[PDB]
Amino acid sequence: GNNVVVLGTQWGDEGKGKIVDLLTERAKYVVRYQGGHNAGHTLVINGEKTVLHLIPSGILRENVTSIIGNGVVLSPAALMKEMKELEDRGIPVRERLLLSEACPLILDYHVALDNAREKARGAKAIGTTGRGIGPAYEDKVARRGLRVGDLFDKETFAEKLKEVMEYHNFQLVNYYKAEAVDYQKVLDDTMAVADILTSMVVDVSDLLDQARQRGDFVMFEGAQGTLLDIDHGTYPYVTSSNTTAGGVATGSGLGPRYVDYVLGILKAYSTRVGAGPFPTELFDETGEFLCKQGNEFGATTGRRRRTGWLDTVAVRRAVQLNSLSGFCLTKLDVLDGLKEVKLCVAYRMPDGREVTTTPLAADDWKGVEPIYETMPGWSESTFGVKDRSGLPQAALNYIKRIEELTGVPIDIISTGPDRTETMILRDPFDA
Ligand SMILES: Nc1nc2c(ncn2[C@@H]2O[C@H](COP(=O)(O)OP(=O)(O)O)[C@@H](O)[C@H]2O)c(=O)[nH]1
Ligand SMILES: O=c1[nH]cnc2c1ncn2[C@@H]1O[C@H](COP(=O)(O)O)[C@@H](O)[C@H]1O
Ligand SMILES: O=CN(O)CC(=O)O
Ligand SMILES: [Mg+2]
Repeated sequence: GNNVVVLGTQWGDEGKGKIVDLLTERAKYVVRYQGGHNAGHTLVINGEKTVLHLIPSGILRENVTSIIGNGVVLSPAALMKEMKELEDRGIPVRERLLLSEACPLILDYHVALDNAREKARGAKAIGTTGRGIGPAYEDKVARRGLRVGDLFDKETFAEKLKEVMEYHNFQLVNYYKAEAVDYQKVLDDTMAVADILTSMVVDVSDLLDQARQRGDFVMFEGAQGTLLDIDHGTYPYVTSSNTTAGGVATGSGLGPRYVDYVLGILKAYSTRVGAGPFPTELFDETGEFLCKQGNEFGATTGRRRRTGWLDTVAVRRAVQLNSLSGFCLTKLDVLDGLKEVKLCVAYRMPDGREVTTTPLAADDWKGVEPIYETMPGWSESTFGVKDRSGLPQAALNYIKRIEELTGVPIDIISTGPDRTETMILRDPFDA
């Protein structure tokens, strides 16, 4: 179909960046619809590495116009940082990036608050990325937050900012006993780049409506993952935006009836960064092996990611929540050499029940134990393989099994971090 959504079906870091960069070869637009610079992606073209955060993963292609929808919480500082980085490398961001006037702005006091609140929580700290996402979403929802559209009137923005900062500073110093964040500093920093920012502003809703009528291939790119969703994730150990497919319409302005194919990025094993339930988490040698072989360290905070087996019970939650059309299995190559691979097929509740559905809030996950199916692993190298025939039968079985257990076809298989090390069995666009 024309409108294809690409999002994470686990806890983020499944390989969205690469897959979006690969697939956008036929796309006209690429849209970020939620999150902020909390995300981190690594694209790799012929060995050249690119780490993105706020900017969409279709920025390396000139034929594509990258858009960051209203659902995104925009950090002026963060954007500029990535802009210069990409520009010095020959990628003209200003020319291929459009942004929404509705996008809320992430200013310094948000990071201060984020750190403050995270400290206050103490032992039950969420383990947030420390980029001010939560507080940004908060001001938005409260209706006191600033959006890109405010910047258009430098006078009143300065005024509006003045009061909001008084507001936050009061609690920052009084309640949290933390240092105040200087207004003038925020005003100067922000004013220093306003003209650049405002130049990329477009009416993205109306635009996507127009693109739709023309039949333009559009790709929506999700940040984070399903189980990190504000409503449906392992609350409160989640991010403050709807990471699920429903965030596409709220976060871009496109009517929900116009989603043709939701491609779910599924990693061959699981990882999670930050606090929260993780039924299949491995603390043993295999965990170390997985972490090591998959270079599992957060591309935004550098933090070592928690690792574990693929959880089909949890993945099945992503299926229904996102209305998955197909899966893209990433990192199959990381399992090379394992004597055996296991996939969680059911949960054993703390009261004795065997269930194949997921608990909601984090608390209700507390004594939940995983029930596995153990399949033989494979010694053969699958790295860089671009054809199923190069895959050992075990790997093929592992693949068939996942499809069986989920009811969703694995339409794409990734065998390496490079754009070309992939197998496209069915293209979301012409399917
Ligand atoms: N071995 C291997 N590495 C991969 C593959 N796909 C992606 N990677 C790398 O694995 C990581 C995926 O994590 P991350 O970048 O945070 O994913 P994202 O946030 O969903 O875009 C990145 O460092 C990629 O460069 C794959 O198929 N195999
Ligand atoms: O892009 C991401 N990838 C993986 N984990 C993330 C990402 N963004 C946030 N998190 C996690 O989401 C939770 C809340 O963090 P926040 O979004 O920084 O406020 C923490 O568990 C973070 O580690
Ligand atoms: O790509 C995002 N990271 O893995 C999150 C982090 O660095 O905490
Ligand atoms: Mg990431």
